[PDB]
Amino acid sequence: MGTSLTDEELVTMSVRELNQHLRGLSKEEIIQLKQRRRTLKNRGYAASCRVKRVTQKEELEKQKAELQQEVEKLASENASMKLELDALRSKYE
Amino acid sequence: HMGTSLTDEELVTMSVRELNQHLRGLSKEEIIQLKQRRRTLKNRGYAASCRVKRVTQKEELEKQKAELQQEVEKLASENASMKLELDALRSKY
DNA sequence: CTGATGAGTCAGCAC
DNA sequence: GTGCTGACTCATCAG
Ligand SMILES: [Mg+2]
Repeated sequence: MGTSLTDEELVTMSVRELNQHLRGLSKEEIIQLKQRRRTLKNRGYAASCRVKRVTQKEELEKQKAELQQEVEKLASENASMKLELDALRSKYE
Repeated sequence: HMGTSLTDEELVTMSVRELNQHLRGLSKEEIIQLKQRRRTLKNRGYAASCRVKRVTQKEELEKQKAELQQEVEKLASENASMKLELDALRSKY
């Protein structure tokens, strides 16, 4: 067990490992402490959520880039399959 | 004691001059709470607009890769026009 | 001050 | 219990 645990601790340990440093604490101290855990936990979930949110937009911007890369040479490749196909028709005379 | 009680919608939509009339009578402390509640309410909106703007800009990114996946297609098919213009006019030179 | 936005808290849903 | 995310509050910054 030990004494009072810090944030970087309560949130890291397992659920049973908590019932351990939990022995001997009024009915309220029992919940209120598991609460401070959940709260600390949510705080972290929020942090992933913020990141995720960004890294997902990152991906669209990345695809977007590339899926414009192709439709750039596909507009120029087809511009060339018309410039030389036009000289294979004028040669016809 | 004293005070006349408004509603969120009212207080937020209310205008600066209306607000100032609704102030007459209100104890100083009462003014403070009121002005703060208004701000909190205002932030609520800013936050809402903010959430929106995120959605807005996210669809917009897709509804743009939606114009690049459908544009790499109107050009992948204009790429089918080459089979006829490089096989039917290139067996003549 | 007004508007915007990261961080954190909270409820509510999903597994 | 765990993880996630919408809505909200708060601090804090540009304009
Ligand atoms: Mg709250």
